[PDB]
Parts: sequence; structure tokens; C-alpha cells
Amino acid sequence: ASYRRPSRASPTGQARKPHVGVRRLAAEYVWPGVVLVKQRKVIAFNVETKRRNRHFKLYPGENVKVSKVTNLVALCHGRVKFTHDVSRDVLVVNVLPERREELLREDLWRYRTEHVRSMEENRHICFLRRKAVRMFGKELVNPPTKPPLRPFYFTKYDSWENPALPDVPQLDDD
Amino acid sequence: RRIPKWPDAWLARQRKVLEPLNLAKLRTFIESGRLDTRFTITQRHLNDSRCVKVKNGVSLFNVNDYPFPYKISIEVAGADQSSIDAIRRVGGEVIIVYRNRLNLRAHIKPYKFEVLPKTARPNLEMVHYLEKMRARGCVVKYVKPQWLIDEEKSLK
Amino acid sequence: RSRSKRLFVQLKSAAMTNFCYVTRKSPEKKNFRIALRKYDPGVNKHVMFYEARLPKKQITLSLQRYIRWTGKQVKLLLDKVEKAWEYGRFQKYFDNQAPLLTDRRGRAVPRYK
RNA sequence: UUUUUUUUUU
RNA sequence: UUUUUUUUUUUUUUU
RNA sequence: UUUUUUU
RNA sequence: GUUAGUAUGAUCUCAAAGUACCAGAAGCCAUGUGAUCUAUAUAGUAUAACGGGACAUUAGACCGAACCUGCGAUAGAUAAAUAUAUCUUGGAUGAUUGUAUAUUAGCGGCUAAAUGUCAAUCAAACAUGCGAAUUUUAGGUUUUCCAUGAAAUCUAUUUGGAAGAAGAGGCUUGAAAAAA
RNA sequence: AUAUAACGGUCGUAAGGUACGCCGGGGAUAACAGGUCAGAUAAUAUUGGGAGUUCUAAUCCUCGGAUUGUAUCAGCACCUCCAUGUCGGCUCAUUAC
RNA sequence: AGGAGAGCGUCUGUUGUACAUCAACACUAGAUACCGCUAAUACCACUGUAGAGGUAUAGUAUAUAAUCCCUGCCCGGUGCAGUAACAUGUAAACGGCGGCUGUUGACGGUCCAAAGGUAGGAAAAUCCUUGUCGGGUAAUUAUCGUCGUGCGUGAAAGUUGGUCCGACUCUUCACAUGUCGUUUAUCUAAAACUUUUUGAAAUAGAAUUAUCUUUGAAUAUGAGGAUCGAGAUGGCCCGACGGUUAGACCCUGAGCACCUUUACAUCCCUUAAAUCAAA
RNA sequence: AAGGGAUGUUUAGCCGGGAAGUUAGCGUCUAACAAAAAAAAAAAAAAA
RNA sequence: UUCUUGGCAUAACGUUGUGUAGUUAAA
RNA sequence: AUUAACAUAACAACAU
RNA sequence: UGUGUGAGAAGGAGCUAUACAGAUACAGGCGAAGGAGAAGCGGGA
RNA sequence: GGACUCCUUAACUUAAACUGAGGAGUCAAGUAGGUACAAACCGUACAAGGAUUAAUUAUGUCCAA
RNA sequence: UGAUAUAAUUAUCGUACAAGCACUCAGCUAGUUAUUGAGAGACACUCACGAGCCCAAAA
RNA sequence: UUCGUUGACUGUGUUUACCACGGGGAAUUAGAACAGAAUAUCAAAAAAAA
Repeated sequence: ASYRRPSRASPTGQARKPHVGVRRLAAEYVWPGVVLVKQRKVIAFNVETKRRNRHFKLYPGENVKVSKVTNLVALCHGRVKFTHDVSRDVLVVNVLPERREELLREDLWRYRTEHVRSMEENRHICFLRRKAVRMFGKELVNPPTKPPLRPFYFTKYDSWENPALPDVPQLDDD
Repeated sequence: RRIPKWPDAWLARQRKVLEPLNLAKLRTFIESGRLDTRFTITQRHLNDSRCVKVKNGVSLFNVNDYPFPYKISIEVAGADQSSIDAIRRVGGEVIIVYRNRLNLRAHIKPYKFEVLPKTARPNLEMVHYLEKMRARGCVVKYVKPQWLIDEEKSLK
Repeated sequence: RSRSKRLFVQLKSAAMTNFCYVTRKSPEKKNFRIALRKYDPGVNKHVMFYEARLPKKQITLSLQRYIRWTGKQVKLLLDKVEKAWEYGRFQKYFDNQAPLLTDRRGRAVPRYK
């Protein structure tokens, strides 16, 4: 008999996998430049006849940007929030601008997955859920004082809020 | 083998860098009394005081543009703009004299020579450096050539 | 290797500032001159950039070593030396890469010319 | 002869 | 009808 | 130291 | 009344060292010996042996003794012998046999041509080497007690198989002592 | 301005045989013997259909499934490890139906 | 080591081998190529020696194999010879030599090529380990004769073979015969036993060493159950994967060692080319 | 620059005992695990 | 308080070296 | 004169 | 606060290294509108 | 670049101790006990050390015990 | 007499066990060395001086 | 509208998504600041013999 050996047969195989999916959970502090959700522009045939979840992409919400490969990235210093759409049956990622402070257990409710009907409603909810206004502010609860972590290439594992280190003002937050 | 070449590294590594000297150390030495401010301080005194081991020429540099409290007339081969400004603000002086490899040795170690040498003439590069420092405001002491005088007589 | 059929053009500034740009065009438009209005740092002004009609035995490591060892076909190297000499180079003053041809003992101290 | 020589300083 | 099972290491099934 | 068989 | 470096003595061999934990191949190159065994027709400086028969008849003729050699069978195979013992082996007037002293030396010679032979396992001989031999295989690695305590996973190496080399990952973080 | 498409990149357009096979470490002679496996297949019984055609079971051919077993064929692993066409004959033997 | 049929075949002579148990080399003979003397060729110190103190009936090289026998076609092809200063001649030098289709078929169509197996032998040192028929035997597929299809070989590549010849396979005839169904008697001894003299080797982790069954994919004197009354010497060889060292296959070797249309790299030699001797 | 004779060195993937075919960058298609996934233990209503 | 822009690529360009090109009126 | 392996001898034992 | 994930010489019909100086970048602006009928021109700004 | 078992599942003859995946235990590197006889199964208040002591566990209770 | 017990060593997923060595004893025998190195999130001892430390070869 | 344009510009800086490393390179922010030269769009127009 005969048999055609596929080009992708062992050992010649794909080593890098398409790690497509969310990269930040709810109530997760983020800063501009961080990728929130990764996606791919490649689309397969017969998308409407599959069981897998990776074939579906998410839509942008509030304080988000779409990159070249359709990646959703943050645009402000805040926490990640998720929301569902009834009109479309698709999740939407939202970012609430917030300052660096201790996360209390009584504020967890602010980051709950809610259902919406419209983008307008999305924003309206966002507004209500937002802690405080930039122009008015509030009293921070145990804000950080120590400098940030060292570069990755320097040290992969750095101590957070080192007592040894001196106190430095925070200006990036604002 | 992956990163490309970087000629800038080994090209600048072979450069003859002058020996730096912070003004804070000079102030501490003056306060301690190792150096006498009543006269002009020179590389001979600096070397004999064990402050900085002079081998090719002392240079002066300031930090944070800190002002100089005292007033002195130092003689060094070069100095930074901040140091020159700080020394001149109070009323100090910075004197620069041209000396080659032999002349520097002679000046620092006169006892090593039975017959003292003669000062040599500078080249184009050194003349340009001296004239550049003259604009900065250092008292330059060197013999001028004829080609410069001739040209200047018309340029003026 | 790339299989691109696109032609390589060369745009030069009209100011004689030795400023050039890099781009590509389709192969069908062979007899077509490109002209643009790009920034020229040589004059701090927007000047015209026109497409220029830009048009040999290559020397390898092996060849070089052979030449240097045996001493055959030294004219190839001597031509480059003459070109370099003719062009502004080998200057005593204001030069670090190659101030001089060789030292007093006949050596090339600068590895990178 | 080698190395080191604060970036702070009312 | 039940207690007695692969108790299939041996005897025994004494209900 | 066996149980069960409505009225 | 705000800088903290420099240089010794221990331990160890972690990409150091004309040796690098130890023992242990085939084999290459250089300088020497060997023709007293063996191959070349003993190449005249020298040189010996062959009893008889068939009216075979000057011949590659036949039987056959000495001489050279040793088919088959048996035994031996730790030997009466590291190729011997019995018998009707073949040649024996011819590319017969035999002898003193001699020549050809290994990057070779000899070869009526077998990879047969050159000092009793030669498709490349033997002796010596401060030319001080190499190994991803594989053997060995020597007194006790205590503390802590793995992996057989990933990229790359045209990726292997009996984990070779290089990188990453994996460890000492915490806790867990209480009466109106 | 050419190559590295063997594209983690020395290709330098530089190939085959050895039954003359020495050294080192592993167990495989070109049907992969044995053990294990039970696809084909074997034993008993059963059912459908066709012979015996008076008659479904005196007797014979064939099909499906189930139990037991493995002679032979194919396949053959991580297990095992002697030397062969994976024996031909001679001598001397044991067990089951 | 005899009588007869038949296959193969130059021995005498040298030697243990290019596969399936059945070889080679050498030679009487013929034929081809080079060479006119300081010959060619060989050794490879180069004004040398052998050849040879020879002279085309001489010397040297390659291949074939009988004294004879009638001995086919092809130069498109590497190389050599020649020169239009790259026709033409050499197959006894140098690899070899075929498709469809129509009437047992002389004959007709078409493709390709330098040429398109000649004759002979032919179930074969070759296909196939039972091709048809005849001779022998109570049986013959073994073997001879023959047919020439079943596959196929193939002419100085050496084919075929009259006569003669034989340490070359096989068929078949004759005498005796313990080869035999199936085994006896006597004797001898470098056979065996006892004594005298004298005195090894292989091996050896330890030991006080079990029959049946079942466990362990390899495997039981040592593990579970049952059963079971010890030793020494002579004899046999069913187990203890019995002991030793004959043969023999494979590799991840990034290991040697030989041969070679690896002609890739290098060396030597012969062409070519240059220099001095040299007015 | 051509010819002859010598020397040295190379000829590497992967299943598979071996040979052959097939294949070698990047990208990309095909997926099964349950009931505090059931108001189906713990819930609701009580006219408690 | 400014109304926009450093292309296009659902296959994205072969790293390093050589060659070419470019830079040095300075301590 | 001299350790071990190895070779021989004497004494010691009774709920047997 | 609930997602990523195709290993085995397993299956399939995966497979192509390419385009553009522009009615392929492109500010502003515009842009397709049922059925029947006419025309027989594969036309949205 | 791992040996047995539990759930899901690719290949094979719904075969094989094979070949290869997802996530728990054990062995590897674990003692003594149970399972009749040889790592992987159950149990463990699991082996610093010594002595003549008490306990609900897998599991047993006619004899070998 | 009763009860109980699988020589040792290395490799290996595997006490792997019918694989490799060993009759026994005596002697020898396998991690040696910083005038030249060092603390690098898989582990790094200690003495002197101090913004100053060391001093090479002659001697 | 059959409309404009060449920004597919030129410099300073070492902070950030992922992470064996390499190629920040299946491709992330205004590093929101600073020093030059280009293109596109402006904005406003209320009160009608009670």
C-alpha cells in the first residue's frame, strides 16, 4: 500500500500556539499600553457551523482601542470590567479610570457583569459605577508610596512596596 | 553572532581621557590645609599632596552647578563650563599652559632631569583647543605662530 | 527568498543636498517618473524629490585573503585605496577612524577604517 | 605601578 | 424461602 | 436462637 | 552632623591551567632491524641422486622401488605430533628433486594471480618513542552522624536515545501555644 | 549586490560498496522462533436456507450468534535472547481424547 | 583404480576456491598495437643501468585458447589515428543490437533506429527444484534419446563438433560381502579394573543442595500449599539458559582500514609556455 | 589551459529491521469529562 | 484649547557577515 | 625473626 | 471572576511567499432604498 | 522527552503488558499489616531510639489461626 | 522442639533476576594544585585599614 | 463635485503589553513633554404692528 506523509507530521510541527482569549480578569488594575484581549484577523470557512469559542471576537466598550490585529487594549489607568449585550449576544470589555488604592471588599459590587441593550446604556452604567470624578477626586485608602518595580530585563521578580526603599511621590496616577 | 557590530565601543575605548577632579575634594583639602590658597595652585602641588595622581592632565568638573565659596587661581589643563563659571563668579582664575609628554614630566618631576627641556610648539589641534578655551575664559599661556598673527591682522 | 516583482526606485532631492528616499512601484509603469514634495532637513524646507535613473567583479573574504597572502591581483585593492585617497580621507587632523595610512613601522592600527 | 574617588550638600 | 461466598491454599459443610 | 403464608 | 572601597589568610574547581578523578581500543607518523623460515627456475663463484620390467622404442609413453608429496576413513583434538599414526594417494627422463655462499625491505618486495607469502592469525610486518594518545560508549571510585530535599517537563539543535551539550522551570514561604 | 527554500541560517552543488572485517557498546539473522493477543480459523450445540423431494432434524452442504479452545495463517509491541531452510532422519520415551 | 550408453571437456604441470557444494591459473596455436638505435619499455640519483654488447623472422604490451571448421550486421558513441590547419579509416581494440496491428499465416499497413540475433546449440554451470513421447525396473518425477513451444542464450566475445582421449557428473551390468532385518564366539591391547611408584588442569560468591502443583512475560534445590526416612563407590547424560572459546549478524559511533568514472581539493609526470647557456 | 597516476577528505534528517514513496519557514480546520448544569438533600410557603 | 494624518498587507520584507552607502572644525 | 588466609593437635560440654 | 490549550507517520481535497504612487493611501463630502412594468447594457458615490 | 491503576478519549481486530493525550493517588525515593506465593491495590495518629501496655481498620469470628 | 525470614553490588520505569565481576587472604591503587580566579536572586568563611588601600624586581 | 494632499516627514528620551534567549517582530498608549517644516476643517449671524 501507500501513504502520503503530511507536511505538518512529526517532528515538523507548530511549536507556537494561537493563545487567543482574555488576558485580564475583572477588578484588575491596568495602565495604557497593556493588551486586554488578544484576537486574530484570520477567519476560517463555515464559522456558523462550529462548536469552539475562539471563533468569536469581542467588541470594544469604554476606554479601549482596537489594534492592527483586532486586539483590544486599554487607554487609561483603571480596572477591567465586563458587560454583556442582549441586542447582540456578545461580551464587551469596559475600563473604569481609578487611582491606585487598597481594594476593599465593600467595593466589589462595582465590577459586576451586567446586561445592556445599547452602547448608550453601557456608558450610563459606567458613569454610575465609576468611583469618583477627576475634577473632584476623593480620599484615597492607603495609596502607594514606594517606587514601582524594576525593569523585566533587570529582575524578573521584584518586591512590591519595599519598606527599605524611601517614599516617592505618585504623579502617573493622575 | 546575532547582534551587529558596534565600532563606537572600541573606537572610544582607546581614547586618552584626562583625570577628573571634583571641586568638593578640593574644598575639603583646602579646609584641611593641605593646599595653600595664598599662592597659585598647580599640578605639582596637587600631585605632591596625594590628592589626585596626575599622569596625563587634571580636569575640573562641578556637580549640580554648586557655587564655590573660596577664591583661588588654579592651573589645570582643562575644566568644565560649570566649574569655570563657579570659579569666576567669586573671582577665581583658571590658567592653562601647553605642555607635551616630556614637558609634563619635567614640570612635575624637575629633580629627575639634570638639564631642563625646552617647551615645544603646539599643533593645529592643540592651537584650536587653546583658542576655544580662551573663549570660555581660561588664561591661556602659549607661544603664538606667525600664520595666525598674519591672518588676524587682516581679519580684525 | 522574496518573489516580489516590484521595481526599486530612487528619489533624490532637487536642492543638491544629497538627500534620497526609498520606495517601490509597480513594474508596468516602467516609463513613469515619480515626483513628490517631502521634507528636506538639509534646508529646513519642503523641496521637490524627483526619481533618478539609477543604474562588476565582487570581492569576497576568500579573494581578499588570497590576494593578501599570495600577492596576486593587488590592483583591485589599490584602486579602492586610490579612490579613498582622492576622496577626503587620511587627514592628519580631525580624524580617528583613519588619520594615517600606516604607523612608522608599517602597521594599520585602526581596525575600522 | 594597579584599583577606587558622593551626583547629595543651609 | 433464608443463613453458606471465587471457601478456587488444605480439612469440613458438622444447619 | 430460622423466617414467611392479608381478610 | 550622610561616599565604602582596597588588599591578605582558608575552602572549592563552577566554560581556567603545554597533565585536570583513575584504568582502558582499532590506529597514524618518524627512526631502525630482519631473505638463517618463506617467495622469486640456486642467476655456474660451486654442485649431487634416479635399483628393475613390458618385441613400450630416441617420447609430457605405462607398472614399479628409493626420493618428493600425503586422497579417503578411523583415532587423537588438555595430543605419543600446537598439521602426527595405518592403508593400494599422486609424480617418478621431466614447468625431476636436492645443496655451499648470495640479491629484492613496508609510501615495499615476491607472486605459472589465492589478498597466497616476507621469523608459526600482515586488505599493509616487527623494535623504540619526554612524537610523554583520542573516546557523547562503557568499568571502578575508599569513615560515620545529622539538616534539607528532585525530575523523566518546554524552546532550540535538518531531534535522535540508553536524560548528550546550552537556556528556562522546580528549593528555606509561612507559621500552628491564651483566663472574665 | 549573490547564496543559506536543509529557510535557529558552515552547503563550501564534495558519491557508493565491502561475503577480506578489526575495536567499542547494545541483544534484532531478510515469515519478528517462544510467551501474550484470538482477526481468519478449530470443538459442541442452536437457528435460517438448500439436498435426501413422500419427509425440516437416518444422513449431508451452507449462514448468523453464544461458550470453550488455539492446532495452522496474517500481524507483531517495551517483554524474552540461540545462531539453519526458524528441521530431515536414527536411538530411546511420557501423557490426553 | 572393472563392461556398456550418454552430458561436458587440453591435458602433463601450479594451487584449496569470484554464489546455489561440484573452481581457477598456466600452456602447444593464431591474431592486434608501439618501436629504425643514445630504439620502445622498465627502475625513477638521471650524460646511469636492464632491455642488449640484441637490430623489424628483433624487442615490448593487451585479449582469446587445439593441430582444421566456411568466422554473422552496426562508426549515431568514449578514445586513439588523420586534418577542411576537427572529411575519412580502425568492431581478432574499445557498451552492444526493438513496438502496434491484420490474413498455421510466404504476404499487406504504420512508428522508431547506426544496426535492428545470423547460424548453431537449446528443459541448459543458464528457465524451472515433476514440459510431451520412447528405452530400463514389480514402481522412475532421478537419467539417455527426441520434439523445438515455456522461458530464453549466442560465433577468434569463441558457438557447434567427426575420430581419439579422462582422478569429470550421472544412468545401468557382474563377483564377493555382518552395510543390513539382527545380532554371536575366540584372541589381542598406547582399551578397561586392582596394587606399587608418583602425582595435573578447566571450575569455584557462600552452603547443611527435594517430589508434585501454582506463582515470577525471562526463570525454581531456596517463594505459597501438599507430600516426603540419610551416606559412599561404579555406570548414564534428562535438567542447573552446564564450562571453555570455534563461527557469525546489527549500530546514534559526531571511529579506524582497503578498493573505486566522490575527479571536489592537492601533489607528481606528459603537453603547452618561458629562461640561460649564446657573438 | 588539457591528459595519466597517486594522496587527503566528504557523503548528516524521520516511522520503519531495511529499501522505496512522502515531507521540512509561517499561518490554519475537526474535541469527549456534570446535577448546589433541575426550587429533583440543604429551597419556598407556614393558616408558626 | 487644538475637528485629520507617519499608509497597505487573512503570507511580512531572510538574522549575522561581505560589498555598497553614511559620519568625525574634539577632552 | 615475621600478620592474615591455610594445615594439625590438646583441653573444655549432659535436661540427655 | 470562568476562560486558554490538536499529542500520536490520526482524519481532511487546508496552502499561492504574490498586489498597490492610488476611481488600492487618502482630510472633507457623497453613497446602494420592495413588487409589477419598460430596456436587453454582467455598473452605488 | 516514565512504569501500574481511576474517569474521558485517539489508533487497533471496541483485540495486546503495545502507540499516543487531558487530571488525581501510589511506586520511583516506603518499613512493618491485609490481599496464599515478587514494587503499583486498601489502611496508616505511616520506620530518632529502648521495654512483657491501652485503642474500632482493611477486615475477621468451625479446624490449621 | 515452637514461631519467623528471598546473599551482596551497579545500571534500570521496574525488589528488574537465572544479566556483568568476584574461591580466600596479604601488599599497592582512583578529586592533585591559585606569586595567575571568585560571589553573579540553587545557596560563599574570616582579619586589618579606611576615602582611602597595595607595592613590583634590585635590597 | 468630475473637489484637496504626499504625513509613505525630519530630531531629542531608555518608561511600558508578551517573555528561556534571540526578532519590543501575528505587529501595545498621546512615553499626553520638547525643537522644525507640511496638509485638512473654521467660528458667529438673536429680536418681524401686543
